[PDB]
Amino acid sequence: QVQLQESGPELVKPGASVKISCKASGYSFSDYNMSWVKQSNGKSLEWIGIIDPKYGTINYNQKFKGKATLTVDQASSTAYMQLNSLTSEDSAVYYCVRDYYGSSYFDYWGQGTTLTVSSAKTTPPSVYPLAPGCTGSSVTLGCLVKGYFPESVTVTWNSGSLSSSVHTFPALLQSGLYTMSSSVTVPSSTWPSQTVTCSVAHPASSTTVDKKLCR
Amino acid sequence: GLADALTAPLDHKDKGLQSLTLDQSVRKNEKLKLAAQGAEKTYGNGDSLNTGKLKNDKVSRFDFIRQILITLESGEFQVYKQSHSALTAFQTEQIMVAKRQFRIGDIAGEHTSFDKLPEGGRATYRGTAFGSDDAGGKLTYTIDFAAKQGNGKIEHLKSPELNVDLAAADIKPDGKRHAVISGSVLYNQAEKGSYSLGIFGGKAQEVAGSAEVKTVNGIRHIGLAAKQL
Amino acid sequence: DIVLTQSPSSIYASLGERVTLTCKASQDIHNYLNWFQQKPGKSPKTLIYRANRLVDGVPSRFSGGGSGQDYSLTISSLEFEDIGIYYCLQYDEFPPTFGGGTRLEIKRADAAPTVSIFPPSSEQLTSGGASVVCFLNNFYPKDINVKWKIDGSERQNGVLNSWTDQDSKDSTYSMSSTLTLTKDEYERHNSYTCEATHKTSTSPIVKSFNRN
Repeated sequence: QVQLQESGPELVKPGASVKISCKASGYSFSDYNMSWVKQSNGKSLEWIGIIDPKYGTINYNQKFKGKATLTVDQASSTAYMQLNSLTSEDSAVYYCVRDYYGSSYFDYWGQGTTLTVSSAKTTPPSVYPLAPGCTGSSVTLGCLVKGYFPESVTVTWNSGSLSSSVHTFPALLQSGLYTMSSSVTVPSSTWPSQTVTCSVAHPASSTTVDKKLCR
Repeated sequence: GLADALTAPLDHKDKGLQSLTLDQSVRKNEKLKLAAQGAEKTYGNGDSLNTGKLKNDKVSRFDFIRQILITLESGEFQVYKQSHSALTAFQTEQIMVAKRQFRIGDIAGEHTSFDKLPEGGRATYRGTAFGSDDAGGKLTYTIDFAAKQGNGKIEHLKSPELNVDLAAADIKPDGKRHAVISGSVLYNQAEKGSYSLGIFGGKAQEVAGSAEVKTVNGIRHIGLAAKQL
Repeated sequence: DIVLTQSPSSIYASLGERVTLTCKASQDIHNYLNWFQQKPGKSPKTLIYRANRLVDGVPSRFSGGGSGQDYSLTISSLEFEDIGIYYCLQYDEFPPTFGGGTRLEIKRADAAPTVSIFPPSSEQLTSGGASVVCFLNNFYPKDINVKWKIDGSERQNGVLNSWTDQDSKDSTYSMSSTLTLTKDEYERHNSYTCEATHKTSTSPIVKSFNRN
C-alpha cells in the first residue's frame, strides 16, 4: 500500500550474498528511475546506483561496482539490489528511492532494509536486576541485558504498563555480543513495598525472561 | 569575427543582439578568459559580451579558462546569437585532468513583458537545439497567444535520449514579469525532465532557454533558441 | 567526486525560532541540490529539489536558497515535528553525494541529572562477572562528565557509556555508565562511586555504595 515496500531485515554470514527487493505500487513503475542508497550507522549516506526500469540502463557509483547489482522485474513492478561477497562493512540500512519531479532524482523513499553481516552466533541475553543496595521520593531501578546476539531485544516494565518513566539505552557491541540497560523510575511509595518486574524478549533466541526487582 | 567580438567596442550598426551580460557565466569572484582567432578578453561578472560581432543563428566557439589568479576549469565556451536573445554554454574539458561536462550559462536578451504579449494568434518558431558535441539539433516551438500556452519538440540530435517533446505549458510572468514558459520534457511520451523558455523581442519574435533531460548518468543540458520565420 | 559539507553539525533552537541550515559543495553544482529530513528510525523524506523547489505538501515554513556552491534551508518558524537530522545532496555530477548532516534539536532550560548507582547483582557475581551501573537521567544540556572512583581513587579502565537521543517529552538527555570488572577485581575493594559533573552545579553529584 505504501509506494515503495522493501523486503525484511537480513542477518547473514561474511561471504554470503543477499538480494533485497523494493516493490512498487500506486504509480507507473517503469516510468521512473529507481536508485539505491546505503546509510551506515544511522548517519553517513551514500548513493549506490540507479536503474531505468523501462530501458534497463544502469549507472553505478564506482565504489559499489562489483559489490552491488541492480535489476528490475517490470511485470511484478519490483526493483532488486543484490550485494555480493558480504563483509561486516556492508552492515547498514539500504533504501530504494524513486524520482517524481522532472528535475529531481530522489523524491520518495522506501522504508529501508537492515542488513547485518556477522559471524556471531545467536546467543540469549543474561538479564540482571539493578536495585539500590549496600533513597528518596522517587526510586530508580534497572535491568542489565548482557551478552546477546543478534541485536533485536525488547524490555518492558510491569508487562509494559510502565513506560512513561522508562529509559532504554542504546546497546553497545563488545565481544561480538550486545549489552544494553533499561531504567524505570517509580515513587518511593511503590518500591520496595511492592515487586517491580522487568521482562526481556529476545525473539531470535526464543527468550522471554522475567526478573523481579526486590529487597 | 570571434576576435572582433572580443576586441571591438559595440557598434550601433552591428546586427543585434548587440550585447549580452555575463552573469551566470562568470560568478562573483571568477574571471573568465575567452580566446579565439588570436585574441583574448577577460570578464567580469556583470560584464558585457559583444555579440554584435558574431553571426546570427549559429554557435560561435571560444576557448575558455575560468579562474579565481588560479585556473579551475577550461574547455570551450559556446554562444548562440539571435536578433533579440542569445545564450551561452560551457563544455568543460579539463579541470590538469580530462573531465567533461556541458552546462548552460546565461540566457539573455530583450525579454518580452508578460503584460505586453500579443493578444492572440499562433506563432511558430524554428531554431537550434545544441548539447555536448552536437549543435545540429532542430527546435520547433509553437506559442498560442490566445491560450497563452506553448509546446514544441527537439529533433535531429545524435544522442537519441535528447530528442524529446517539450510538452504544452502555460506562459507565466517571472519575478520581473518577463514572459516565460516552464514545462515538462517527454521521451517516448513519458516525463524525463523539464524545460524553460523565455519569450524575447517586442513582438515576441523569439524564444530562448534550455531543457534538462534526466539520464541514468546525470542531467544533460540542451541549449534552445528559435525565431519566427 | 563532488564533496558536500554541512555546518554547523548540531543546532539547538526554540519552538517558533527561525533556523537556517547551510550546505557547501566543492564546486558549482548548478542548483542541483536536494534537502532531506530524517527522524530517528525512519527513512529520509525529500523536502527540497533543484535547490529551491518545495516538494508538494511540504509546509510553507520551509524554503531553500543559494547558488553556485553555497546553499541553505530555512525554517521560518520551528515546529516540534521539524526536529530531526537534515542532509543535503548534489546531483549535478554523478555519483550524487550527500553532506554529513545537521541535527536540529530543541533548546530547553538546564536540568541537573538524577544519578543512581547500582551494585552488581548476586546473579551476575555467581557467574564471575561484576558490572557496576550508574544512570544519569533527564539532564540538559547533553554535555556531561562521569567519573568512577573505587576506594576513593579514580577508576581508569573498563567504562562503557551510552546516551539516549533527546527525549520527545521533556527535551532532556539520559546516559548510562557501566564499570565492568571481574568478580575478583570487584571483591578487592569496598567503596564504589559514580560522580557526575554538569554545568547545572559547581559541585559534582556523587552517589556511592560500600560493599560492607
